[PDB]
Amino acid sequence: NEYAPLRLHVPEPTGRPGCQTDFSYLRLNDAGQARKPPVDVDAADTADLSYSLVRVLDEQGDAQGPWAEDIDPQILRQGMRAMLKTRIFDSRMVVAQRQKKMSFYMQSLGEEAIGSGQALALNRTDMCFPTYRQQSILMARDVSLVEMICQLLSNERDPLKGRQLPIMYSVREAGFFTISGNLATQFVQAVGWAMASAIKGDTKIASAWIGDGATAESDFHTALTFAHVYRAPVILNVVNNQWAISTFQAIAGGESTTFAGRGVGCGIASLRVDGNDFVAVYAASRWAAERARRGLGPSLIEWVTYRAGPHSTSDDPSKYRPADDWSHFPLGDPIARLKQHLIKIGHWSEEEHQATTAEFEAAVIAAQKEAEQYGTLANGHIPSAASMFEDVYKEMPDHLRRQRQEL
Amino acid sequence: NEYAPLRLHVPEPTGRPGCQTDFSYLRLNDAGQARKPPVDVDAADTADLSYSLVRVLDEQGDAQGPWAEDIDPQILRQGMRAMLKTRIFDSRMVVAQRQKKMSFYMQSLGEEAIGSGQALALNRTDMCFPTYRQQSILMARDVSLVEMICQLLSNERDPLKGRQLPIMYSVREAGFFTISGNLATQFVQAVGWAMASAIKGDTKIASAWIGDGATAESDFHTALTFAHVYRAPVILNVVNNQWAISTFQAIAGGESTTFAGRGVGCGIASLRVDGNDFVAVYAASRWAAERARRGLGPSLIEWVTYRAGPHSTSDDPSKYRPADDWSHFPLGDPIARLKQHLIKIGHWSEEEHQATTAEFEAAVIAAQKEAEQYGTLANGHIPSAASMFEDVYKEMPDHLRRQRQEL
Amino acid sequence: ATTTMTMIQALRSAMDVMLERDDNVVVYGQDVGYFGGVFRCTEGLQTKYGKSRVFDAPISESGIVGTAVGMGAYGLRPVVEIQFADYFYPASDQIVSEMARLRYRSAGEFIAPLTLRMPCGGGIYGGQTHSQSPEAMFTQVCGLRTVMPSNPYDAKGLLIASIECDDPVIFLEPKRLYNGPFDGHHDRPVTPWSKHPHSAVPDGYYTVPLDKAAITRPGNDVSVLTYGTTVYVAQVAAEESGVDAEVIDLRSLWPLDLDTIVESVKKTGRCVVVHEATRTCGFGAELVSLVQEHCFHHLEAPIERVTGWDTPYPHAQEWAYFPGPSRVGAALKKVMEV
Amino acid sequence: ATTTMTMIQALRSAMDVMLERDDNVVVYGQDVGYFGGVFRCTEGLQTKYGKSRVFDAPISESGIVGTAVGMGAYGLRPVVEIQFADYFYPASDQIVSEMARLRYRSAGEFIAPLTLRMPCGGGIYGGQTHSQSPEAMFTQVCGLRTVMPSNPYDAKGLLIASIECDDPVIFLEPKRLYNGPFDGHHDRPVTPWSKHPHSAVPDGYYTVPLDKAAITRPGNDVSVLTYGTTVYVAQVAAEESGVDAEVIDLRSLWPLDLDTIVESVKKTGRCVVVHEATRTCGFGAELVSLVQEHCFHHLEAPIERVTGWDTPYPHAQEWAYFPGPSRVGAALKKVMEV
Ligand SMILES: Cc1ncc(C[n+]2csc(CCOP(=O)(O)OP(=O)(O)O)c2C)c(N)n1
Ligand SMILES: Cc1ncc(C[n+]2csc(CCOP(=O)(O)OP(=O)(O)O)c2C)c(N)n1
Ligand SMILES: *C(CC(C)C)C(=O)O
Ligand SMILES: *C(CC(C)C)C(=O)O
Ligand SMILES: [Mg+2]
Ligand SMILES: [Mg+2]
Repeated sequence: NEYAPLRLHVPEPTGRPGCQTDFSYLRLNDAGQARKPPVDVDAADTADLSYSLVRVLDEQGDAQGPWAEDIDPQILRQGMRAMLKTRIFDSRMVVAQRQKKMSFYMQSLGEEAIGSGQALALNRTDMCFPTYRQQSILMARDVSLVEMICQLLSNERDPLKGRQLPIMYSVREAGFFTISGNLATQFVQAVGWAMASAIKGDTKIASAWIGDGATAESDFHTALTFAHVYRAPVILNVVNNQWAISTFQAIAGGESTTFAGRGVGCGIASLRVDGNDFVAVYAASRWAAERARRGLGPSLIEWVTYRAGPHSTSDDPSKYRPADDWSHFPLGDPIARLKQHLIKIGHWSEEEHQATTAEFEAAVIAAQKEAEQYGTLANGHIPSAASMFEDVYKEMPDHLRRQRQEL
Repeated sequence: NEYAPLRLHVPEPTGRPGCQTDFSYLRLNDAGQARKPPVDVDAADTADLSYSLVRVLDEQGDAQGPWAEDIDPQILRQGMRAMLKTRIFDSRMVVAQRQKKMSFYMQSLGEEAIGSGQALALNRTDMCFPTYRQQSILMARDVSLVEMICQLLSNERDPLKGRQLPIMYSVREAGFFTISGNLATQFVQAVGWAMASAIKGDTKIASAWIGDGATAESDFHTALTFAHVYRAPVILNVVNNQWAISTFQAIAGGESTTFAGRGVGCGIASLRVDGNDFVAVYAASRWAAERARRGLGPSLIEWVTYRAGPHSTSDDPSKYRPADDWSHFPLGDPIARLKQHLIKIGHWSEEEHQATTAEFEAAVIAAQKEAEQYGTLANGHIPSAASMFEDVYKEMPDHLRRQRQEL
Repeated sequence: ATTTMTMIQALRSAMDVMLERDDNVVVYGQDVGYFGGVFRCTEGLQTKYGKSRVFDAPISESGIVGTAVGMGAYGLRPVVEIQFADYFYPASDQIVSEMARLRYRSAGEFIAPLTLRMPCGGGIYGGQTHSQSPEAMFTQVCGLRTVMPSNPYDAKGLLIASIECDDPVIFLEPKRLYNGPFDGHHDRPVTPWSKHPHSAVPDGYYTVPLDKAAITRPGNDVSVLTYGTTVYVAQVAAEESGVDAEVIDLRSLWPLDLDTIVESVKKTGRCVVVHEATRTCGFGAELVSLVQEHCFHHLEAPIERVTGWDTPYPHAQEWAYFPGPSRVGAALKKVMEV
Repeated sequence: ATTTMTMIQALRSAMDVMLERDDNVVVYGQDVGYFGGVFRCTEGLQTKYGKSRVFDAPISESGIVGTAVGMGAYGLRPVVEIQFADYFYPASDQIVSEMARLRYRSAGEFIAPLTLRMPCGGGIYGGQTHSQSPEAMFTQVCGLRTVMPSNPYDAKGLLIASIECDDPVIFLEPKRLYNGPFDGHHDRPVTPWSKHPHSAVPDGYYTVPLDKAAITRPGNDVSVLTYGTTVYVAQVAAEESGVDAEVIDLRSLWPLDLDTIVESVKKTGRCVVVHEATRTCGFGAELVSLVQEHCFHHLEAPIERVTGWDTPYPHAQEWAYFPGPSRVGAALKKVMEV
């Protein structure tokens, strides 16, 4: 009588196949509009920033605002090289996935700027805790394409000796922590790594990563909690590409809210940045690296981007979202926007773009050929079967020895 | 050189044994200063409220502000009865714990107003998901003292048949969900119960509870996430009594922040209320019950109180905090403050106070005597041993039958 | 009537039947809604019954099981999914500490009539977090009911039966058998279900009793205790060894059909346990411990078990890990030896 | 020199020794800091070594283990606590999915030299979440090392040894044996450690090799496989039955000392497994499965196991659940029967 029946609320995206997504839900801001706080700012004073957008490059490719300060063109060129290299390697590996030379692959189309940008603002000794979509970091740190590909093929030359799924890289030498298929776990572990550094009076920092979907995972909350309680020197990165497989970010709790705002609520200085604006990504990352290294505490950064391609080689975006989606995304293509800006300021040209593109293609084709010489899925050429019982423990316990001989 | 050694930050309370706690960390507000929003307010507009304090009764016992509206004295008298009954039962059971008639007990000294206040603002059919410290709810819903005590003794009359630890009550008839020793788990389950009600077009709501310490538990975050995503009809209560056993709330992430503010960050309308101000507890609870029942979404309420007594009968506060602490707490004693206000407005008297006190004492002593007639720890009079294999599954599977006969 | 379905299609039918048979039945999990699941197991279910019945959930296992527990407390019958069994861990506490002990600790006041479907099993180049078999993490939990089918027909019946059971049910689904049977031969491309036994599934309601195992290949030589993909591996391995081994597909891991098992080993006089899961403290350790108790004298040889090695599931060395027709067959001989 | 300590005091000494011996050793958990732990196991450690070495942590198991994993990745040796073994579940994912497989999946690049101390065991009116024995949830995890002491001396050595091991170690601590030995007799008030064997503990550094069991009561009649509180229950139960049973305290659940065990049953010809944990798929199921493999012929009777019932730990019926000198003793006869 008095009270109407309660009803369940299930968020739905504005655009489904055969429709057009209305990207209004994004709380966007124009370039230069957001201010650049001191690196010692208090968490609470970052509230407004957590619900806005830090963006440098405008519609015309011009740098606007306070975040545009002190930006060396040489770092942007290395950036472009990093973004192009990531996208080209990505394309090539999907093809190799189709031609069954490979078992599985995941692209980072449209997100190449985020990991490459932050990598360049940190030191190689700064350890990153990436998910499966930050290969851009490895590229920015010039990791061997041959070793990466071998791992994607599980060759006899696979640095992981076939023990792990393709793209589940591990490169300690490049401050790239062993990836795990379990979502979010690396977020909290990164805080521990930072706590370890503070405990030892060191100056190295941690760079943690997680996608919008995984934020709903328990370890996201745990990470913020420990980061705040111990004032850990970690940069907590949330890559909001609007999706987690087939689920729109609203079902992750993004409706009427932002992911950066969650840092503010847990006492962490937070920033919501344009993830497809390289300059903005390098500047905001540098900002957070400095806050941490100075012992001013952790930082939470929400990167607003868009997952341009399939979730993986096993996914089909056409079954849940518009196929023309990326075309309407208000923040566009990271590589296209840096290209426009770089050219307009006299530090890049259509000529360099094509030439640099041609060399990464050759580099990738050569690397693939170089790696294949050690095996494929066809060629039974893979790691030994006895190496399969190694490293489970520091020293092969008796029971494993038995199982090895029994093979 | 350039960067000074990073250092680990470990929060410490201002007061340790042999010192005096400086309660300045509490972001308190004077009575009436906080406004009373419409029940349809947007989550984001509750930001300021999440970092303030809703309080009615002032230093002199006078009701101030908008939250004082529509408050029936009869509800306060039932409140006082509920608070007195809880504190008196609490005292009595600690004694019975010492005289080894009982195995274990936990007090709610200083927190009696929170659970009793909310219980009275809800309907009996509204299901509560309490921790181990909301016995005040059972008292407000007039649950048999004899059955409660039997469970605390594990008698042959124990409604739980000895299967559970003392105070791990379960009273479905009184909308009091089976307590679990595992912290936080009930918080998320309460959201499910609410989701169930919305799914069925019902009008019943959930009342979830959790302490400051447990908020760091994964299920706290999970609860807020699902509550927000599905707009669940649940009241998410956080009882901040400043401690979790020996740990000061700062180590739970409370430094420079509030627990209510975490609701704001997750898209939930939040309220930080004086937990020792009964009127404020009834008003804020009624407010949240209404928002939920009207389908306007969940609510998060941080109750600022203080754990007056030991964590349990196995704890010793003298080893980690000032023994004179409660004496300086700015928000005082819930029973003392309601007593002052109630008398000043002509609906309570020193006479009624003592008389009502005397009857609950008799009621408790009689109940204890009534319950003991069914067993104690001394008297081997307890539930059968064959009832021990019951209810593990709906129907005793073969293996258990075997184990039963084998006894 | 009847229609030919794959396991995916069978399970989908079961949920379709129950969602229609019991207003209290609810389905939800990651990508289960609009998309229909990463394995298509819930296709069109939301379109047909609505958002309030079938819907997508945040990436939170504990949250998925936790809210389901609270849902059951209210009075609903939640059928919830966990994309991969490898990812159930975050929901460990809610599963063990809550779901299992709900009925016991409340003396029947509150119950958890929940069903948790989790794709499991290897043999697909899944890797460490894409193909483990955690059955042993559940069966040791007092209060749970672990089930695992091996074919379309059984898949539907055991699901419909698992759903209706008033006890919390951990419904394991072998992804390897989703599209068709698999004997363990990667050389011989695999075939669908429409060209194999047990793909004939009734369109409406029907069940397959829990606590009841099933003999796949009647034999007198050796008793073969298994379930899931290794069912078809034991059948073929038996045909290769020639051994007239009796293949028993428990179907219900625990509680299990203790009689049909003690009865086949009583006759036979010897048994071999086969499951994908790692060895040490795997489920196979309980099967062995019970056989040795109710069949000590009638036992004509040491009980053997062919399982996965005590190592995380590799990607490259896939076929070296998975207990195929070969490594298994070898076992069928080692036991028939004097 | 040497001093007389209780288990609590022994464990405290071990951490005190290591915290002093290795700059990379860190101790933290709920109430472990200023307070010194809800069991006093870390008393004064923070006062002596500082906040940066020993400190209090938020109530988050997953967070405690997770940050510890990241800490080990950096290069630290984290000794972390979980107030009660009953509350490890929230850290399941980090323990299984991360800590255990860290070395394997990274090919040695990153390691988890962590130690997780968890009070376990019943016999104290703890209830369902205050006295379970989850050893079986760990031993089935490829990559872990499960240890459980039974007396002050061993408690220190195995901790110091567990800490230094470069493999993740789950260090179970029987709360029942914290203050003194316990045979299972609640009538006879229990005594401290200063009035019993093995309470003499060295003040400085020393160890007790892992993977090495230990005979408590040399016998020729029956082999008794146990650990923890049931060690003292097997000793007394043997004295009551009169049975000259050989009591073996594994000390290391897994990996375990397969030889010292197969050797005692080889001689004896019969063994009985005793542990508090529930039955089905408990650790006792693996012990039984190995004994039946390496001692099939030399076996002169069905292997028996006395454990907790397949039910959640009750409060009132405490003594009816716990496998005391009685229910155990009965087993020592059932096996010695023809
Ligand atoms: C604990 C856990 N649950 C489920 C999965 C299956 N899963 C893999 S990727 C994925 C999507 C996560 O998306 P998001 O965090 O947004 O990252 P993105 O894929 O967009 O980079 C899911 C649900 C998993 N790997 N781990
Ligand atoms: C998952 C889990 N970890 C640890 C414990 C042990 N424990 C019991 S009560 C408690 C304190 C929690 O405090 P808080 O949430 O502030 O509640 P309060 O005791 O103050 O009412 C702890 C750590 C537990 N019960 N469950
Ligand atoms: C498998 C592997 C990686 C996370 C894509 C999955 O769970 O999707
Ligand atoms: C035990 C029982 C209850 C939570 C006090 C504990 O963990 O403290
Ligand atoms: Mg994403
Ligand atoms: Mg508290």
